[PDB]
Order: sequence, then structure tokens, then C-alpha cells
Amino acid sequence: VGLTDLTFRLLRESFADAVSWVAKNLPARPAVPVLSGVLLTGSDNGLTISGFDYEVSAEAQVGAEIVSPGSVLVSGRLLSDITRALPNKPVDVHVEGNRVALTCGNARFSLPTMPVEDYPTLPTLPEETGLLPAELFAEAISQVAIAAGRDDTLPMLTGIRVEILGETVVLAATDRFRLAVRELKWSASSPDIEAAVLVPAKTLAEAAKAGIGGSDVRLSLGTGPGVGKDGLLGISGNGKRSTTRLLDAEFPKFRQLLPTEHTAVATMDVAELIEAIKLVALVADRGAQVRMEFADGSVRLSAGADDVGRAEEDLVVDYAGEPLTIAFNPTYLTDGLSSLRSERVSFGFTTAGKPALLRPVSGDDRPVAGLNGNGPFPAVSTDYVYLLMPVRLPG
Amino acid sequence: LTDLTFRLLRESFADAVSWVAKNLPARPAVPVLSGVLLTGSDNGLTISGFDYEVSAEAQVGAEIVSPGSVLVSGRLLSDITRALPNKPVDVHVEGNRVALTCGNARFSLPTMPVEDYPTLPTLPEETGLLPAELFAEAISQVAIAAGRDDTLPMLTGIRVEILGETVVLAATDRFRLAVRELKWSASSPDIEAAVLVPAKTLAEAAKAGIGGSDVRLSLGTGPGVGKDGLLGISGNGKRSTTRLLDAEFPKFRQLLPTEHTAVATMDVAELIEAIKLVALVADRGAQVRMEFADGSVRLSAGADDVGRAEEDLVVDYAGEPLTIAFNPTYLTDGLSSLRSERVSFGFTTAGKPALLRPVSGDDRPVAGLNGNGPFPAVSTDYVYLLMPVRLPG
Repeated sequence: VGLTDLTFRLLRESFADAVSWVAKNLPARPAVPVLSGVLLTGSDNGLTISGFDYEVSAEAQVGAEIVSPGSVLVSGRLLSDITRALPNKPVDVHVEGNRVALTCGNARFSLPTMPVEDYPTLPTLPEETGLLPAELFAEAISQVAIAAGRDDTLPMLTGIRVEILGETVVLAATDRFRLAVRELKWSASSPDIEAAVLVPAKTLAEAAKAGIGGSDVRLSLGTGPGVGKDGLLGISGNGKRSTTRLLDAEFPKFRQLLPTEHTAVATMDVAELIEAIKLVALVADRGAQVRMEFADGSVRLSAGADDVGRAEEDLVVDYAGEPLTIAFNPTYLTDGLSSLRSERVSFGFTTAGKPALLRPVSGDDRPVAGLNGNGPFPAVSTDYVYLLMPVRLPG
Repeated sequence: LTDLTFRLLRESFADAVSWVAKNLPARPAVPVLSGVLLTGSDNGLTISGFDYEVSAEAQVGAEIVSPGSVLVSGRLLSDITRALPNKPVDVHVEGNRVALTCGNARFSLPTMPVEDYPTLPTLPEETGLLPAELFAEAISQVAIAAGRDDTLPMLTGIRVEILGETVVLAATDRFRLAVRELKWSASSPDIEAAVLVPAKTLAEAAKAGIGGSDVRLSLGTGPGVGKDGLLGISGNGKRSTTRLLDAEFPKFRQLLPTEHTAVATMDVAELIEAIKLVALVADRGAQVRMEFADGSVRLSAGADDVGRAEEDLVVDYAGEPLTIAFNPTYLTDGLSSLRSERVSFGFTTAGKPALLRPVSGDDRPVAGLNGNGPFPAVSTDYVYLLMPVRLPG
């Protein structure tokens, strides 16, 4: 259907990219068989590939000499496999009605065709709500996404919380053992904009790589009194764009959970501390736990087991407060430590049954008021925080 | 008096240890066998592993400040040895526990009873030797064609045949035959037996031949090359033994073509890419087909969607038009192994094995109207024989 049949000439380099970006979303085995197709559409002077699985929906637009408009549905994985395995010659697509003739050099393909009238019109895309640099959005989404619950038996934990307080945005995710919070400055579209939504975590992290080009990605939730309404979020920028259906769940109150002051405060090198963790945990005890003895200007981490496999390492910590001994799940620990994206790290303990607080450290800012070992230290502002619960094992 | 203790460079300790755990992997049957055995003596340390089939043993130069031996869990040692800094490592048996120390890293590993470890095999007398890099190349070329399936051994081994001065390697999964011909320096120029060694055990030992620049097979010598039911690869610091396989192996020289009705010659590079591409639509991967005509071949797979792909490339061909079908993996496996610039096919009919062999420089490549009627087999040191394929309706 359409009247004519689609035919075009794309550069392959460009065809292959556009196609993979669309299959990287909506993977899996879609529920209704049709949804496994992608949709190519020639018009104006550009081609648009489109995918849709009812939750997410991607769509790329590449510049291609179309020598005849139309649209066709063709199996999506097959197109992606072929597009990546082809030479680097220009590729000649041409619908011979019911079959797609694909040609690139002396390679010739005859793919079957899916009924382009069972494809259910991918969503529209709410009105722009603001924008921010693409590389910064990526960094910010990775930092927060680690702490998101990967388990499907329970959503809510599976989302990133996006809160907009016009001009600043804050990202937060949590699996119940970690909290990652990122604070951000974007260019809003209505400087009095003010809502908060919950978007599925992977859908969002995936779209943080369609932000390499664009050098400026744009969130589209809605504008004004209808930012919530319109049950979805839209990431656009460069040639790519996507929508993900928002998550209808309430998310931990969460500012309540942060420390106001810390009884102890440490500061060692991230590099060294990671290596030291990956090493003592080899004997870990099914990987369960690593422990940190904090004293004077040194910390001794140590795991050990049912063989009593015992390992320990000592490194120098710029410490302040009374000797403290705390235990962490070693993965949660290194996850947080990778994310700080910094040279060195700063721990903030209340007691040893209460969340440690990791945040980054670049240059000797503070210290400053870190001499008075005998009593509470200030929280101190920061744009990235990782809150890590301490761990317990049974006998 | 005191228990083993020593000082190794880590770089050297880590290598020696991994080489011993790369063999005898899995979950050994008797629990003890999961340990490795460190032994200090003379002025060298030797790690030893053993699983009843294979048995490796590396020897590294280490300042031992006290001789002895201890058994410690093998995977744990390998994990630790690879995760340690680059400082010198201080092992020291505090009897019942091994104290391992490398910088400010300190480990206290448990100890296994070194008297349940069952004395690893002795190693038959040297039978010959050949360059290590050539032995590796030759083992990879022949090993692809070996059957990976355990329901049936025999297909699982490489056939090593020695005809003093020349050795030949052969493996087969029943659909491919790879044969490699080799010149080594024997120990008794009238040496003459043939044995079957498990295929992986041998390919694994083809990487403990990077150093040594000269690896040495030890089956026995004279009238007792067969007897002594095992093979021994040594060289550099490493050495291993593998228990030989007691099976008869396809008669196999019978299966080669004397003459070919057709003979083709195209570029290996182009042909591989072309195969990997048309097989995307392959039909569960089952088959690729080659139409041979004049000076061009058109490969093409297609399916139940009829997913149809095809590509045309230029073949230096000689004989009457032929159309043959191969399993595409078997095909590219063979094609990788030729280790050559270009390839030469040798077809009898189209229900009979093609013959792949390498081509470097215009020695004989069609060479015109030889011609049409039968072509010569032509000697070669590496041959890949690939059965054509059939699918059911």
C-alpha cells in the first residue's frame, strides 16, 4: 500500500548506524510478531527507520537519496545483521513489491516483506521541556544507573527518578542498598518548570549513547501544567530520537536518608582502593563481604572465610575521627567507587550500622575543618553522592 | 627446622602457575586433585598438576631459602597470583597454612595433605624435537577438523604418525579431514610408529611452545615407542604428559583424490567474507552453495522465508561447470587453516569431497587447457578434505 514502491541509495556507513540504534532498543522477542519488523520510510530527501515495542520506540533519520517514496516493513534483526556485514560500498535498496532487493557491490539480497499496515503508529512525542549537553547527560546517567535495581519481580527500584526544579535537574536511582544522586544544570523551556517522573532505567541509559552526536540532547516531557500528563518521556538530538513510557510508581522519599553530619570522615585514593578490594575479595566467602578497620592514618581491609581463606591489605587513609570498623558488599563498594569519576574519594560514616557516604574529591578543598576528631563534621555540598548500606552475614 | 619457603618474581610465579591450571581444569574427580604442588629444592621451584589423564609441571627460577613441598588449592593460587602487584612475592609455609606476601598484601591460604597427592607420571624417553612455532602452527591446522563430541572418542584425537625424519598429523570429525606433513629431528633415524593423542591436551601444549623455540616429543625410543602408554611434550621451562588414546583411526590415505575433474583457485580473504555474508540468511546456518562456471563463482544461501542472498566473485577455474554445496563453517574453518594467500579446490564429482590446499605464487594454477579431462593431485604439506552437504525437504 502507498501507490508507488520505495527505492533509495544510502551510504551503508550511515545506513548501518541508523539501523542498529533502532534495534538496540525494543530487543527481545516482541509479544506480537509484527513488532519484530522495522519500518523504513522514504520521503522529502531523507529516510527514517522506526521501531516500536509498546514500551519504547526509537526512530533514526539519515540523509539518503530517495529516488522513489514509499514505506516497507522488514525483519529488524536480519536487516541489522546484513547492514553490519556489508562492504563499504553504497547500498541500493529497492522494493520489488512484496520483497526488498538489497544491493551493495556484487552482494545481492532478497528479503521478504512484512505487512506495513499492521504496524501500529509509533507515539508522537511530547513538547520540548529542556536540553543539556550530550556528553554530560551520558556521564550523569551512568553514575546514577549502577544503583538501580535490575530485578523485575519489583519495579520502582527499576527506574531512575528524574526531578526537574527548573534550571536544576536531579537524578536518583536505588536498589535498596545503594542510592546514587546526581545534580545537574540544564537550559529549561519555562524557567518555572517543576515536576518529577520515574523512567525505566535501561531505556534511559541506552539513549545516553545516541548522545555522542547532537552535542546537545533534549528531554521532552511536556511543558507548563502538563509535564506529568502525556504519560511518556522523549529523548531527541542529532539524528536519533526515542520515547519511553513512564513508570507509574512512588519512589523513596530519599533526601531524608542523607547524613547532616558525620562522626568520622576518611579520604584515600580511588585507584589504590579498588585494586585492594578486588584483591582481598578473591578469598571473600562466596564474595559476600569485605571489612575496613579504620585507625589513625591507615585502613586495613580484609576478607576471609570457611577455609578461613584470610587475606588483608593495608593502605594509607587521610582519616579524621575515632577508630571505626565497617563492612561492605565488595561489589556495591566498587560500583560506587567507579562512578565518582574522580581522582580520590571521601567517606562519611555516622555509626557502623548506618550508610556510608561516598563523594568525589579533587584538590585539597576540605579538610579545612577536619582537625576536631572529637566531634561531628559538616555534610558539605556535592553534585554526586553514593550512599552505601553496610552489610551483615548469618553464622 | 622449617617447611618450604621462597622468593619468586611474581611475573615468573604467575606464568608458571597458570600454565599448570590451564591443563587439568574442570572439577577433578577426587578432591585432592584440585591442588597444585609446589616443591623447593636445588635452586628452583616446580609447580605440578595432575588429573589422571594429563599432568603438567612448570619449573621457574626462584631463590628458595628453605626446601620442602606443599599442596595448595590450584584455582585460588592462580587467581591470587594474577591479581597481585608486580613486587616480589614471599611464600612461606607456617606449617598447615601458606603465608603469601607481596608488598602490603598478605594472604593466609589453607593447606592440603601433600601425602594424598599420587606421584605424577615419569615421562618416557625423548623421541625427537622440532621448532616450537612450527609445532603450534601445525597443531592448529589439524585440530579444527577433530571431533569435539565425547559420546565418541577416536574422532576426538589427533593421529600422530612418525616415519623417522617426517611426521604426519591427521584429525577428522567424519566431515573434514585435516592432514599436516612435517620435518623434525628424530632420535633414531629409523623410528616408526603411530599413536592417537586427545586433541585438546595437545593444542593446549602448543602454547607452552613460545619459549623453548624447540619443543620435544617423548613417546619412547626404538621398539618401545608405542609401549609406555603416553606422550610427553617438553621445552623451555614447561613440560606435560597426556595418556594416549587406545583407538583405531580411519585408514585415511585411501580417502584422498588421485586426480580431479575440476580445479578452482580464488582469493582466501574475499572468499571468507563472501561466505560469512551470504550465510546470514543461511537457513539455521545449514548450507552455502557454489555455482562454478568459466571464470566466476556465485555463492548463495536462501531459505524458508526464502531469505535469498548471493555474491559473485572471480575464480581462476578449469574444468566443466560444477555446482556444489558446503556447510559454511566447515568451509571457513578449512579456509582459515590454509594459512595462505589464496586457495585451491579439487573436485571430483559433487557428492564427493572437495580438496582444499594452499597456493603461494603461480606454481600451477589451472595453467590453461591442461586440460578439461582429469588434473593431477599435486603434492602438498597441508590438505583439508571437506565433504559436501545435504538437507531434507
